[PDB]
Amino acid sequence: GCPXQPWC
Repeated sequence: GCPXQPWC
């Protein structure tokens, strides 16, 4: 899911 991802 987002946020939580390095390029989100």
